[PDB]
Amino acid sequence: KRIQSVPLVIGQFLEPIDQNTGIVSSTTGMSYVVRILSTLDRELLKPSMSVALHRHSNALVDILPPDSDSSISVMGENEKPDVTYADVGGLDMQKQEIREAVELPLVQADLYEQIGIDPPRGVLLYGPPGTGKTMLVKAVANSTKAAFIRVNGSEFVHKYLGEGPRMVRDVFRLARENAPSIIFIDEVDSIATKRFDAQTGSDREVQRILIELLTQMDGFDQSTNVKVIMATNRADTLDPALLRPGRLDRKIEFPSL
Amino acid sequence: LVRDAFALAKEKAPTIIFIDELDAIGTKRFDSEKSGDREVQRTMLELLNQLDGFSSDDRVKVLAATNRVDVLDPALLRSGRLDRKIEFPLPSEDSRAQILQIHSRKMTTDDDINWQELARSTDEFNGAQLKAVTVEAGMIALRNGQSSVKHEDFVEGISEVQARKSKSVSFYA
Amino acid sequence: APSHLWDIMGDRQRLGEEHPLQVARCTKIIKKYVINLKQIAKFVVGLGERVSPTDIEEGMRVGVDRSKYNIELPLPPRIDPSVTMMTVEEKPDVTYSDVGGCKDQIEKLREVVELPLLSPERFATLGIDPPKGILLYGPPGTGKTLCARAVANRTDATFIRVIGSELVQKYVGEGARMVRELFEMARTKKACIIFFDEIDAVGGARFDDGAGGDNEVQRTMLELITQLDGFDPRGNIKVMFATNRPNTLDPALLRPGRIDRKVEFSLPDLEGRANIFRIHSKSMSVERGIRWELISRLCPNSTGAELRSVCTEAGMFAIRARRKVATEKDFLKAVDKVISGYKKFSSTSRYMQYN
Amino acid sequence: NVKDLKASQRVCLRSDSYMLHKVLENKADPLVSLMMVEKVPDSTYDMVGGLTKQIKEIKEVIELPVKHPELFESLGIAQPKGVILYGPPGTGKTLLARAVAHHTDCKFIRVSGAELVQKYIGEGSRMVRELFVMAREHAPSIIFMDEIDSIGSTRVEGSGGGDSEVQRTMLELLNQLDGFETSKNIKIIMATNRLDILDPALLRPGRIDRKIEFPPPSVAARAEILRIHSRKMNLTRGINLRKVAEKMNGCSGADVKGVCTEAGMYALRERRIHVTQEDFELAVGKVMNKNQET
Amino acid sequence: REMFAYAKEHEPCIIFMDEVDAIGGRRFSEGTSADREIQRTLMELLTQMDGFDNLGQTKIIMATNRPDTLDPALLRPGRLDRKVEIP
Amino acid sequence: FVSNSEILKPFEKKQEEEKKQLEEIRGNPLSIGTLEEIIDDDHAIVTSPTMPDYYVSILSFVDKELLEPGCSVLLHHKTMSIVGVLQDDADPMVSVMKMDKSPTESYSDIGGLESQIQEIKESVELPLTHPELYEEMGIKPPKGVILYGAPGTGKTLLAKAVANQTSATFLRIVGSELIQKYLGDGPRLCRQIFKVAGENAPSIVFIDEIDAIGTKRYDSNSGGEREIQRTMLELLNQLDGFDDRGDVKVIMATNKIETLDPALIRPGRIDRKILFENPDLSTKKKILGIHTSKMNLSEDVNLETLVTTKDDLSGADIQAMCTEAGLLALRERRMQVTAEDFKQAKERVMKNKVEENLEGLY
Repeated sequence: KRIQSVPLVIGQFLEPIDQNTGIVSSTTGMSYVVRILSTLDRELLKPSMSVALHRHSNALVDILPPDSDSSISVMGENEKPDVTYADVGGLDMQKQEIREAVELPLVQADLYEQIGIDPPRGVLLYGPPGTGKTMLVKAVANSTKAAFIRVNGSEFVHKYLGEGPRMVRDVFRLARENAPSIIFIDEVDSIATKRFDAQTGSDREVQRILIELLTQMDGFDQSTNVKVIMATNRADTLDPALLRPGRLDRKIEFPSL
Repeated sequence: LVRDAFALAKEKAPTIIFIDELDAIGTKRFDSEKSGDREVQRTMLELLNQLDGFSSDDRVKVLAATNRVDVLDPALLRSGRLDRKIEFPLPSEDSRAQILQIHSRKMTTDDDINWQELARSTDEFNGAQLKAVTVEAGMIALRNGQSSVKHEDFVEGISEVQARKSKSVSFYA
Repeated sequence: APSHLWDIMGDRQRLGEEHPLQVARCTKIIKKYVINLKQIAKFVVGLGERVSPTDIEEGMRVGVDRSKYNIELPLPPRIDPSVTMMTVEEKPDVTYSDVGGCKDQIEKLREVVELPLLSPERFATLGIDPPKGILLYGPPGTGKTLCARAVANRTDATFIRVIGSELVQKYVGEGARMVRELFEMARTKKACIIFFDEIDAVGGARFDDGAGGDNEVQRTMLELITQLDGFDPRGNIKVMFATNRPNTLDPALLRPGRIDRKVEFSLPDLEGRANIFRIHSKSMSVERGIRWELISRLCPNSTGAELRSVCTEAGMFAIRARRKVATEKDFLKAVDKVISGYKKFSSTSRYMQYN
Repeated sequence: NVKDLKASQRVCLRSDSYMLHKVLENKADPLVSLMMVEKVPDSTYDMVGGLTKQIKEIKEVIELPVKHPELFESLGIAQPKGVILYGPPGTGKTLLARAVAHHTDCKFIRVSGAELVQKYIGEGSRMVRELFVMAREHAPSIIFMDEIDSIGSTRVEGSGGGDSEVQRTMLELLNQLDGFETSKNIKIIMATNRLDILDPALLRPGRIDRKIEFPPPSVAARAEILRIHSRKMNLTRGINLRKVAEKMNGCSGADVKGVCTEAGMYALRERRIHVTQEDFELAVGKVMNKNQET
Repeated sequence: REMFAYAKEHEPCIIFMDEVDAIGGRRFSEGTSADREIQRTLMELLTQMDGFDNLGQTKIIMATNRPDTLDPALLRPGRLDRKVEIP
Repeated sequence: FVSNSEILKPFEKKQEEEKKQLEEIRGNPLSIGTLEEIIDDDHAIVTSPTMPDYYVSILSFVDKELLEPGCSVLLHHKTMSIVGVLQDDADPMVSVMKMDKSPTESYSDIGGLESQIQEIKESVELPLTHPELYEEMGIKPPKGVILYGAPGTGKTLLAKAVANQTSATFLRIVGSELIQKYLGDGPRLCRQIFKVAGENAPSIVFIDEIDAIGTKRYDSNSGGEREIQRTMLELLNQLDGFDDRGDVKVIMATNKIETLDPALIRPGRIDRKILFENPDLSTKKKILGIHTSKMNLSEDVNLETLVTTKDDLSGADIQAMCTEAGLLALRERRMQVTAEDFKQAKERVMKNKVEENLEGLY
């Protein structure tokens, strides 16, 4: 186990195949199928778990802890509780429905099981840009006092090609270890999902993000302990397929005029 | 391309930048539907920032040639970029007599043709339309087998299609 | 069978490392050569063993070794476009004698195109300039494209047929590169012929205030005019502009200096339409003693497209009308059929001269 | 050997000798950009109340010849191609098309308007007809387009760009499917509001032989909906089913479904497992305000 | 994001914008005409001047010809606070 | 024994000795790529899907005529040399080409139109089935026929029965697919339609029901007025600028051809024009017997009585009543359709399916 030592490569697990054998995908973009080290175990890892690999042979080394560094949120809140929720008035009608779909399921999860109502996993906020959102998410995150992840919608794309789909996965993996986690996406209307016709043939950047956004929602969150909040502008900037049941059923519009 | 054009223009000071058909790039880009913006003005912003930026000091100058002034960006005309706006209308009467004589220096004639007479037979013709008359005058002598271009070659060329003259049939009644 | 002979010489051309060269375009020439790869990587190199110092030019693809970069063999530039390779045809079926009529639409084209190519020293005595471009529009249905192929047969050189919709690509700005693809072969291949078809979809100013998506097409001509007559008068071959709508074109494109000879097709008269049936009389089946001048006289003025339809449909009456060959009676039935019967609507001829 | 290997099969490739090692898995069911393939949905006839009158019509037209192909063959007639319905907005017809593939063991496949025009070399126009061919590969299933329609959310309420183009195209492509096995059984179910939006060529016979009008839900129609669609959970039977239906004015199948979501939202504030008529009264007044707004 | 890296380092800094009609565009979906990186660049101004990053020590001076071409959401308060009229 | 030793023995010996060299050549991972251009010096340039740039020579197992820009070749791993050309198998790329598995729709079902049926057969099926008639005559065969008439006259089934007996390649294209959303892809599609169809067999290009570029009402795929001139004139150049030996036939049909640009027709290529009208009482008796041939009818149903009740009906309206009468008997599960089903069928067709035209005169 200690032959590997310092020169290690960061890998990612994909799917189990054979006993003590698994497929891995490193940050270099080249996927390899190697054998699992005897000191490791298939039950001690996760399908999305990141692992270590050798420099040349790229053999499996060790299972990293369920903490993904990546970028953006990294660890967690830093100096966030600078304000309270009383600084924004008139939204008490709108903020009441937000606390029920965000703060309520993160406290008592048996209220939805006994009553038998499926709490919305995703949250979209409509309305003209520059009215709501903004300080609202900060007020909810400060009153909850739990894990909070704010990832900008335009930051998912990286200069490297295959880094796009891996940065999206690392955001949801941070919500796996910490149950009271809130994932916020600022300006989700940039990449959106497929963005109507994205001309995928000429640009692959969308297909890598398109597959992950649909897979991460259905693949995770079954425990209903993690909620997703996205910040958009209007409905014409998003794919209406998101409103289909099974992924995101929630619709919130700003009370304009 | 334009950004590096002024970068190399700073190395050699006595340089002159020429732009052909300025109407190719310009617009305010409005009265449309959503996307389709900046399909033009991406390059125009280079001419805005560079000419008003560190460039255009002493010997750095840009001469922008275009077709018509009806369609362009009024923001392009400024005392910091294009100063002199000069109209170049059609040639005058006696001016066309000197133009026709210059294009004939490579031809062969008897020098018996009055050039002031051919200029008076031409009313408001383009400069290229003047040189095009000498082209047809040479083709007429080839069909008739003449060893030199005579007076009737330029006269028959006007009757043919050159400038504002088109006839597919005699049609006299 | 041919693979056995090539395996003998394949020892030096395979085992050894020669061909595995990385091709890239050279940028700066210091007489150190700065060359940028296809992966966007810049490096410095120099000449080779058999490489000549005068062969390397600015803006040329130069293959270099992948391990230790060095100049080995030069390559012709502009290797990216694959589109213009299929635009060149060979041996068109339409001959020079296929164009009927004694009128002036024949002799005027051969003197400004075929004459300087066959006898370049004829006009050199007078010291004149042969017309670079020509003008052929005419009404739809006169077989204008047939006259363009008749010139390529007598020329016996490279012919290029360009579709007006081919210049417009699926990206904005790619059409500008499509223009230089045509003029690059003019300097590479001398004494060739280029032909544009349906330029109305391209030309015209169309200004600004319209739908707003029209600014992409108007830049194709501004790229085409620049490549034709620019700051540097670079040109060799003849350029042919053709379309069915001369009125919708650019009023600058309709003025000389890019074009000198201007020929517009017209409908043949009683003497003209007679030769249309004479060139078709050698074909099909013509009964002895039939005068074709009476058939073209009963037919009104119409384009050559409807004139050739008389001889084609005349053979169709040999089945239903119970006839052996085409007789005079079947010709009179074609007058009320090929002409009078097919008028109705959707018949162009002279209908649309403008828009 | 090569007999056990076919296309779209993920295998292993050795790094040293560069040869075949083993077989990993096959290709996933979803393909291209967006692929919706669902077999045996959860929508049934007992889960949709009040439409039984319209269920018997689509059962003897769509469902009947699919399960018994020997009927129309003995009668000498041909199976109708398309079926389209129209009515007020907020239709519950989505569950009707899902219930057809349930009993017929077919699949439920939707075509997205963005799947028609994409970026490909030579396949750009194929993607319009690709999902028509892809639906033929696995099962007859159902061709159902709900994607492009005017409920008021999108502009140009008179027509659409990607609506009449794909709907009219797939009707004329059945000539190849006509006469070939497991093909002609494929039908097309459409949806719309007004008949003036469609082209006059669609109103002519030979393409859509049956046009069923969808009436708006009435008081008696919402009675069976309130006891099925409105209750997904454990509730009290003390409330009146016909009294709540009278309080809802102009509520379609979509507005009544929203009552189920808001039925317990007012109970979440007090955190109680008992849901009385106090919450249902506040749910009806909340839905009616969103309908009258704008 | 490379520009705002110096904002947190040197506090007395001001970002000049000279004749910029571009990055404040609109362009939602016509098919996007391959704007994929530009649409994110438009959103970059909707993040640094919006989210929890420290502000107030770095002033944004933006200059444009016609504000109607720019995104109306960018002109609203919360990003550009002061509109200076230069008649 | 003697003959096999001087023929099969020397040939099989050279084949076994040759394949021993194929291991060092056709072995290895065998990367592929796209051919760029060739040269008389036997060299080419190939770009793999990883987008490299390589310039190598031309090896065996390939011909100079087989090399074309835009094709697929086979490279080498170590030496990176072209092994040979790889032809595209499993159909010519796009499979929606309507290869016509031939359901065999005969002329007996379209019967009653025989006055206008023999019109298209002589200008389409006759030169394909009996080419010696036009070749020995000397006239050039027409490239197709244009169809015009009211909906329901059987213009769709007329061209379907022609391609059945010819046993050749035939295409069916919807007129609404000529225009796409992206600008410039409209004329690019029309180039690939006639290119692939002309390479394999004397095919026929049939585009039915052309609404292209009129009454737009299209928000998504509308390209303005520039898509109008590029897409339409691209089809005109395929019948003019595109050279062909006469094996490509183009037949266009729709409800109204007046909205289309008449310059696109160019009737020097198409010398045949077929119109359509409503059938009389004598023709409807033959059409009614076609649909009722396989249908089981009762003894109280008269064929001449149903035709007499028909007023201002087309060929599609006759089948509509035969289909509606079959659905009524299907609900009650009756083998022989009674007379009561035809009474309720004619009332539903004349009400909804049959709408009064806007002609209105008289």
